[PDB]
Amino acid sequence: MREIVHIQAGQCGNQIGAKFWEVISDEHGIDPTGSYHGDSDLQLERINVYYNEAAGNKYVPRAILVDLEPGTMDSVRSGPFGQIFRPDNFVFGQSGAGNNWAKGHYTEGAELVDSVLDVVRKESESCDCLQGFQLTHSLGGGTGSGMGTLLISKIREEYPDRIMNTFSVVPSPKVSDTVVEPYNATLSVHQLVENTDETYCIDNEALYDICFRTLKLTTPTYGDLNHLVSATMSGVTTCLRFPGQLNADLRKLAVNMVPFPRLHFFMPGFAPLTSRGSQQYRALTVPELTQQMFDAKNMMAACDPRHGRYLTVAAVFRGRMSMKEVDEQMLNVQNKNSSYFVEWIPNNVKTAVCDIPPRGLKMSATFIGNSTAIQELFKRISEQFTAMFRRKAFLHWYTGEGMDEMEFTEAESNMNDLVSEYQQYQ
Amino acid sequence: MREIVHIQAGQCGNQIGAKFWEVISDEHGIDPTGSYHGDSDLQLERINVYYNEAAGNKYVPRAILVDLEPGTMDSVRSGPFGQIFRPDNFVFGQSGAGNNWAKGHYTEGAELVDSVLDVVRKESESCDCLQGFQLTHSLGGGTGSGMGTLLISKIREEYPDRIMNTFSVVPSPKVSDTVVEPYNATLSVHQLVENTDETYCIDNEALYDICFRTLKLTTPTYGDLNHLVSATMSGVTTCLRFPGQLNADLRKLAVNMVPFPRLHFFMPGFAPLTSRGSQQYRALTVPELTQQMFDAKNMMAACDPRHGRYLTVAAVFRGRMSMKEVDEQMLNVQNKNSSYFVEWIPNNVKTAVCDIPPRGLKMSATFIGNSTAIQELFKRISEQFTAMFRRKAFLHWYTGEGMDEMEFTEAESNMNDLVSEYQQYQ
Amino acid sequence: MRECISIHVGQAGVQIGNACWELYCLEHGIQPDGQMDSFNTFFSETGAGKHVPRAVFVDLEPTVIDEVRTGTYRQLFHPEQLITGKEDAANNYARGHYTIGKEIIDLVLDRIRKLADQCTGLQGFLVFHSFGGGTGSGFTSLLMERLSVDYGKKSKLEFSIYPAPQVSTAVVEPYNSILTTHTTLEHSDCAFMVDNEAIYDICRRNLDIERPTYTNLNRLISQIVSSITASLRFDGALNVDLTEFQTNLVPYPRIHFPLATYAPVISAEKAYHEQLSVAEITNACFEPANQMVKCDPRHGKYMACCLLYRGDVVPKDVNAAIATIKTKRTIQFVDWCPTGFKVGINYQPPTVVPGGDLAKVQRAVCMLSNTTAIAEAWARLDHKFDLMYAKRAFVHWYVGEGMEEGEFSEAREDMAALEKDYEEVGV
Amino acid sequence: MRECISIHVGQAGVQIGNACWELYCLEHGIQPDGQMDSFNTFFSETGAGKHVPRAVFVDLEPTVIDEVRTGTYRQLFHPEQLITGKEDAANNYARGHYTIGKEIIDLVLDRIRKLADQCTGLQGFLVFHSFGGGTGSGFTSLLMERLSVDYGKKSKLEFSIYPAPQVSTAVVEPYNSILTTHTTLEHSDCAFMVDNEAIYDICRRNLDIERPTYTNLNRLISQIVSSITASLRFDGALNVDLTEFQTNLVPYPRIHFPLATYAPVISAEKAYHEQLSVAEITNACFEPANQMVKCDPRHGKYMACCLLYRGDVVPKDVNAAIATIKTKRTIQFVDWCPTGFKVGINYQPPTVVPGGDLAKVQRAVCMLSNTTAIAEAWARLDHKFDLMYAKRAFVHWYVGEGMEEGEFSEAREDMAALEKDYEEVGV
Ligand SMILES: CC(=O)O[C@H]1C(=O)[C@@]2(C)[C@H]([C@H](OC(=O)c3ccccc3)[C@]3(O)C[C@H](OC(=O)[C@H](O)[C@@H](NC(=O)c4ccccc4)c4ccccc4)C(C)=C1C3(C)C)[C@]1(OC(C)=O)CO[C@@H]1C[C@@H]2O
Ligand SMILES: CC(=O)O[C@H]1C(=O)[C@@]2(C)[C@H]([C@H](OC(=O)c3ccccc3)[C@]3(O)C[C@H](OC(=O)[C@H](O)[C@@H](NC(=O)c4ccccc4)c4ccccc4)C(C)=C1C3(C)C)[C@]1(OC(C)=O)CO[C@@H]1C[C@@H]2O
Ligand SMILES: CC[C@H](/C=C(/C)[C@@H]1C[C@@H](OC)C[C@H](O)C(C)(C)[C@@]2(O)O[C@@H](C[C@@H](OC)[C@H](O)C(=O)O1)C[C@@H](OC)[C@H]2O)CO
Ligand SMILES: CC[C@H](/C=C(/C)[C@@H]1C[C@@H](OC)C[C@H](O)C(C)(C)[C@@]2(O)O[C@@H](C[C@@H](OC)[C@H](O)C(=O)O1)C[C@@H](OC)[C@H]2O)CO
Ligand SMILES: Nc1nc2c(ncn2[C@@H]2O[C@H](COP(=O)(O)OP(=O)(O)OP(=O)(O)O)[C@@H](O)[C@H]2O)c(=O)[nH]1
Ligand SMILES: Nc1nc2c(ncn2[C@@H]2O[C@H](COP(=O)(O)OP(=O)(O)OP(=O)(O)O)[C@@H](O)[C@H]2O)c(=O)[nH]1
Ligand SMILES: Nc1nc2c(ncn2[C@@H]2O[C@H](COP(=O)(O)OP(=O)(O)O)[C@@H](O)[C@H]2O)c(=O)[nH]1
Ligand SMILES: Nc1nc2c(ncn2[C@@H]2O[C@H](COP(=O)(O)OP(=O)(O)O)[C@@H](O)[C@H]2O)c(=O)[nH]1
Ligand SMILES: [Mg+2]
Ligand SMILES: [Mg+2]
Repeated sequence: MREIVHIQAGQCGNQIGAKFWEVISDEHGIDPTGSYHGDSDLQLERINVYYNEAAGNKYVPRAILVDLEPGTMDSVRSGPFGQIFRPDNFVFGQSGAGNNWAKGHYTEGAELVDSVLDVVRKESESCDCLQGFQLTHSLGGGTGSGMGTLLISKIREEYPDRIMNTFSVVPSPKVSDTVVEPYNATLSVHQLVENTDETYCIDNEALYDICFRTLKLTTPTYGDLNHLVSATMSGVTTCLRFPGQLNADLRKLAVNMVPFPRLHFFMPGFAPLTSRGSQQYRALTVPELTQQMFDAKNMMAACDPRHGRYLTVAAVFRGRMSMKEVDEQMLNVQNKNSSYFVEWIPNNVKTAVCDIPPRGLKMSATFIGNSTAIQELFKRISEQFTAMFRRKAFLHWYTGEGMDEMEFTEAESNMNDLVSEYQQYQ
Repeated sequence: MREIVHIQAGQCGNQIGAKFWEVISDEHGIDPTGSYHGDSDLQLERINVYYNEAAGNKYVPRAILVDLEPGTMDSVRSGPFGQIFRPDNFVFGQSGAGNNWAKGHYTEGAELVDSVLDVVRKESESCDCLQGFQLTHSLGGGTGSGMGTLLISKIREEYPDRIMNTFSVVPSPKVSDTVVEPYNATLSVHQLVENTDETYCIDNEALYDICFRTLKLTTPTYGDLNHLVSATMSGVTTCLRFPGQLNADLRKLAVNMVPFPRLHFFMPGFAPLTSRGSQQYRALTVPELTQQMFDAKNMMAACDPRHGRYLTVAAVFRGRMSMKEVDEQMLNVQNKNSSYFVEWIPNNVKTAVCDIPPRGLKMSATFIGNSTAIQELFKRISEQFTAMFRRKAFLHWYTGEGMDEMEFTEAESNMNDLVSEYQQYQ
Repeated sequence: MRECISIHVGQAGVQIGNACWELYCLEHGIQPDGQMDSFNTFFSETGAGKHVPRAVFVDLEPTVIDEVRTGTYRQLFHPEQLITGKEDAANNYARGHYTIGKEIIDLVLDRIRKLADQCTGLQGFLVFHSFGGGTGSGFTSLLMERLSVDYGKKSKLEFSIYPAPQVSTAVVEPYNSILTTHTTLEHSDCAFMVDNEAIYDICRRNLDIERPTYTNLNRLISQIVSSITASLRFDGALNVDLTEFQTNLVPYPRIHFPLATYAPVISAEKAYHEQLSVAEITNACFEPANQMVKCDPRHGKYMACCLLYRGDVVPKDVNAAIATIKTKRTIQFVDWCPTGFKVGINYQPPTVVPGGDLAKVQRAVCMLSNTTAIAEAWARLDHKFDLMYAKRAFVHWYVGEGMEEGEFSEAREDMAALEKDYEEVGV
Repeated sequence: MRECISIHVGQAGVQIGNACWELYCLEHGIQPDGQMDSFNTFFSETGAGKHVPRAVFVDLEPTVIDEVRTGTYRQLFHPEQLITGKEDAANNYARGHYTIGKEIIDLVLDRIRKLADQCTGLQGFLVFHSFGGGTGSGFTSLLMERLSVDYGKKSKLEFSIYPAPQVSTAVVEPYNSILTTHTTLEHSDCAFMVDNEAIYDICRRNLDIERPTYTNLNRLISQIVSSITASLRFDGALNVDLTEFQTNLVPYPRIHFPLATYAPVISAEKAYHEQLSVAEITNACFEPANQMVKCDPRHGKYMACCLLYRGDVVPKDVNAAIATIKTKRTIQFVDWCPTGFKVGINYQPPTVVPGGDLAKVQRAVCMLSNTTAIAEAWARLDHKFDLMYAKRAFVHWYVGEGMEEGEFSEAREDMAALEKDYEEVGV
């Protein structure tokens, strides 16, 4: 039971996915071809959560790779851990999207999505008790954004009682990365608000800040960014794969993190984040870890959480630790700075812990924040949208594929309503 | 408990700091990388007073290095004990101060001080019970003088119930070492009078006299001067780190040494001070030690204490000694030469003693004097100030950064009032 | 896969194409005879192993193509890909279109169809012509029109030789260019335009060369083309397919003209007197004189910008550079577009030919720009045309082959409309 | 880090710069081709490893820079750092300024900007010109003015070739110098001035050389420059950054002129007939004839003095020396300044070039001095100017290119004001 089906969509989604599968492989003692070389029975206890088993003690990611844009997935295939994936789980088309949500969601994507659905259905049958679907995509592209949304819609329709979580790479609002990005992001957000249970919002600006300010690093590559994302992802599902004291789960996190159904946009983080060079200068106390977790500079969304109240926060620890220390730390944090946590929810925090630290660390932790401050992100996107749409700039590319003006307007309206709702709890 | 946070500011402050950390390291059996190689449990009992502990029995100075002028701190880093410091505790800017207090206190320093404050706050959280802050800087520069004062102001604001002590290198009034020195010194003194609990006033002229007249030495380097300072510094805090008969403490010293709140400017000394060559010619009796301590030529401020009355004096001894001998010696000193101690305070002296001599010595002692004679120092500085300011010489460099004439005047006034107050008790 | 065809038409186009093919041969390891991974985007996979390109080579002038047919890059080409006729238009729009071209065009179309028949995902075309030259303007327009009927969904990108304001070659350009604009407009998607005066200026300053040829120019153009295309062929951090240059560059469906500019374009001499960092390159890209047309871009708001970084490139640095650019007050942008920049970062660097002056660089960029600042040039062209046409200069030649004069008027009206649109955009 | 750029302008400036660069190469281990720790203050870190300086090299005269471009210290320089034009001003202030210089100046500014773009903390500039020479006086003034607009907070130090009272070179110096003073004054921070007569005197007495050249002079100047700058680059007991020479030397914001003097400047012969102790060096520094201008400093109170000790130096000794100096009755000081001396002590000693006469010394000093004693020279200059101008000598040349004569009057007024200020200071 507790089995998860993974989907990766578009270029970004595929790239992050590759890293994710490397990291999970490492964690579960799977070598690049798919053989197990672990020394602990803990490693295989719940290996089924991510991997199917095949003849000859072969383990295969329960993973589907989708891209209308071909060649990105060819790179994945050519890569080191590319050989672990099932060839029949590569679903790809013969035309790009030109960063066009409409082509991903309405036309080109609609032609490919049937295949993906078929594969998903097949995957679902090998679940004893399907926990849900985990998606990796990007907002600002065409495939991950449009087709990702399309696929999500379909899957929710077919499996409405299973959990739908998305790790979505959003724009960097201070320095935007395509021209039609705002249009795409706005169109996707509309779909995600309605058709997912949780969305982890990751932005490259924040990642770079983390790399530079916190980790004291330079020359960071997309690979490194993917690594960081993958670590958070793995952290999220640790309690489904392994033992512990308080064990989390997807819906458990959703239960503690989503106090109103539409407010399900999270800012993920990891701790510790210090330099590789200056290792010995610091040590691993639970208080230090929590400090790292909670500090704005260590978050991977493009907000100052200090410009808003936390509705709820989930901390997931790995390593054998004093629960007293944990709880007391949380309490102290709440007491000292009660203004940053909304006063209408007693005990805004949540703890979970797993007796199994990942590779090097003795103590690691994953942060999941739901703050009213995230309104800023949406607000800026809506500002961007309006400036263009009021002049109908770039709109012909979308109307040409059968999209209507009214839809755009409605999407904007929904985005604004989201912002308003967030402001309510601020 | 009894934990101290160290800040070093500017070139002088950093250089002295390096020596101080070497000496403390030696005392506590810490090797240049940060490993403990002592043979006594006495060494680690209160190691927490200066050092934080890290993974792998690593000890790290609770020390912050600040300079707007970059490169001086790079030298520190390159140095032997440079590797003990936490890289994240180096706070530096990209512009010098041109020996300009205004740039340190108002403009350039204000841009950097936030970082320093943040680090200080972080440091404070690892204190069980913070004793206070210990600063090393220079008056006559821009960073140590202006920015040092700025930082002190901030820290007092945030931790007004913890003790604020500064080892401040002042000018040598008979041969001054910059051109704007008087301006800087006067500006700093104003700030320090109001925002510190004790300031140890060290002047290079006195040090050189000590080296030449007393120690019979020549070719003395800044290193050697730093050594002398560091020894006094370490002596000051010995009773927080180690056992003894009568144990001192920061506030205890302040309680016995500051009979009026603003009169907190001390002349530090060390004894014994005799030649290295002529060692065997003398021996270590408590009387001899006290003689050395009390003799004007052995003090490190630029006064003849014989041209004023002692308001109060603290002697801190190290080594196992006859308390009878100590007390009786003090009594004899007071009786014989009662005119040099103000008659309105019965028992002007104070003794403290620690059962633990530093490295070579069997018996060592640190002198802390509060004499009305120190008026001379301030008086000369005010004279210097007036001669320039009445012609508004060099003033444009400061007004250009937003400082006002009125401020200068007020600083002078305060300095004069200080002098007047000192004269009162003479 | 992302697998496509090119079109090289007229003398100039053919020349450019030669250079392009040479560059491609260098890049993908192919020897001039066809002998040697992802090359196959252009070079449709072959019978006995020896690779053959997918390019339409057309010239009603025999001579240039005849030269090609006895060159070094010779057997590489298919006999049919290269096309021949009899005589030039002679800068006569009414011969590429209407009279003589409507004869060969069918053959060209057939060839194109055949080429398409090898694609498993034809992402579109690349077209090389001249806003000016008689063949490659009328004829190319005609071809584009034909393609529009036979391939509605497929992108058709154009590489264009706009005539510089001051300098000229043949004194009927103002007619021809305008005519091309009138009949290209609605059938092409994108028209990447490069002047020659600008290039010469660049050569004089940046490359330290004061005795240029056409060959050098062609090589430069080819470099740009390579930069544009490399995401189809090789791997990358971020891959820009041909269809992105529609959607990240055409803010409105008549504004089809971007300026194509390259950096670093500096020789070996004071390359070693330079760092050649990402930020510097970016800065160079947005400077006025390094642009490959004659606009003062400071006189005109940017609509959409698109950058194609190649080689040793860390995205963080790129982001920083872009932020810096955004910060600058002189690099103006429209009221209605916040996300002004589109970025492509490709793990393969550019590759340098023997004879090509531009030295080996670990990192390089090609920038594509839409602005109101292009409108100045258009206005100038219009003015030239109007001055010519009022006294009826050389009108009887075009009219004498097969044209209405009202066509000219229509073209002028179209130009005016375009200008108005640009003005509106600026507002 | 404390990382900065230099400017070398006009023939003389360029010559000085060559010497400076040679000295730097010696010091930091760099070979004339760029091959070899803290060098990078000037030599902005480079691509393939070979270091390239940060200096603005400008001459409207081609010849001097052409010589440099075919010298030994050749590839070291970037092609662009060295700038060229066409013809001299010919000691004509109204050509560096106004007419011909307003053309090149933009280029120079651009270069400077580019150089700045590499700094992570640009502490300022060093400028080399001539109070006299036509290019490096008008042009330099113009440049400084421009810099003032584009870099308000950054220090701009100048190294200046004041004309000696008795000796002369070109007989329109009195105009040019005055003009420079008028237009430099408010845009520079510090102007380190060295005569030539004084240098010659020093050579005759101290170095025991009676057949000098310009080369020797240049080397001497470079030594001084090195002494000034070494606290930026190498470690030290006390580090004097460029911005200190504002604040420990400019008592009022029009008095921008210090005298730059060096010791020990004694050859190998009666070096071994000498101790060369710190005190002795200090004494030498304050003696009249060892100064590098023609003032009798005993006729003038010292305002601010600044000393830069290099090598094997114990601060105690320095202090003692300073005390001794203070004690002396003839070394006069102002009523309003007690802390007259500013001290920098640097662990790295000076380094001696092959051909440079000054032998190897474990310890050496450079002194910088502001006094009322500089005013004598100024007065003399003013007198010269007045004598020239009343009969309208050569005024039509400057006026004939682009000037008002009232400018001259203004300059004279400014000089008078300066004199008055000096007098006041003395009081
Ligand atoms: C000698 C030593 O102890 O080296 C450490 C190390 O120096 C540090 C700096 C590591 C290092 O991580 C990074 O530098 C880093 C690079 C890009 C993006 C993000 C991080 C490390 O590379 C990462 C590596 O992490 C792991 O081994 C975890 O199991 C981690 N694994 C991966 O990310 C991974 C990397 C390559 C291949 C397969 C997996 C992980 C974390 C969460 C969930 C699952 C796995 C560790 C501890 C180290 C190195 C090797 C230097 C740190 O990161 C992690 C994720 O542990 C960065 O801050 C932590 C603190 C660590 O002490
Ligand atoms: C053979 C022998 O006994 O040598 C002695 C020695 O000759 C004398 C002269 C030492 C010596 O000190 C100096 O010469 C000196 C040099 C510069 C500035 C100040 C002093 C000595 O260098 C200093 C050294 O001091 C220590 O070991 C203390 O623990 C001292 N340590 C340091 O200062 C120190 C030096 C280098 C590296 C690390 C630490 C200390 C003092 C107070 C608080 C903490 C530590 C000692 C006794 C000596 C030598 C080695 C010659 C004396 O100084 C001290 C501080 O003890 C100078 O007068 C005393 C009397 C000592 O007998
Ligand atoms: C509780 C939710 C939370 C709210 C706040 C403000 C929290 C609280 C504390 O952390 C837990 C701060 C913390 O105790 C420190 C002071 C040690 C420190 O980390 O603060 C930051 C700045 C602070 O914001 C000011 C930080 O960014 C942050 O987020 O702080 C500088 C940093 O330099 C090393 C250090 O000085 C937001 O998620
Ligand atoms: C009590 C406070 C104190 C007051 C005085 C005056 C004290 C008293 C005594 O010391 C404790 C003097 C002492 O007993 C001596 C005579 C042995 C002796 O040390 O005196 C000095 C000169 C004396 O001042 C005259 C000295 O400088 C000093 O400070 O003296 C020369 C010295 O040559 C070897 C030696 O002869 C000031 O802090
Ligand atoms: N950059 C570049 N421009 C060229 C080249 N050949 C011609 N041109 C330019 O193209 C224009 C002339 O058009 P051509 O292509 O020569 O003319 P054509 O297409 O053969 O048409 P006709 O000769 O008129 O039938 C002029 O602006 C030339 O400068 C070339 O090889 N490179
Ligand atoms: N110390 C020194 N002085 C020089 C040198 N070259 C020229 N001078 C002096 O500079 C002054 C002449 O100015 P130059 O620099 O030659 O003139 P310029 O700047 O080239 O200006 P024009 O030639 O007038 O355009 C005279 O006082 C010369 O003695 C040199 O190499 N060293
Ligand atoms: N973190 C991360 N971001 C990526 C990666 N690849 C692309 N991006 C970002 O994704 C956005 C571009 O969308 P992309 O996924 O490449 O387009 P698509 O293939 O059409 O979905 C930009 O914001 C890029 O910065 C990646 O591997 N990691
Ligand atoms: N005792 C001592 N004095 C120093 C040291 N370094 C500089 N000084 C003195 O400090 C003053 C100069 O200020 P400095 O700290 O170097 O300037 P800053 O960096 O601007 O603060 C002068 O009086 C110097 O004699 C040192 O290491 N030890
Ligand atoms: Mg032709
Ligand atoms: Mg000249």
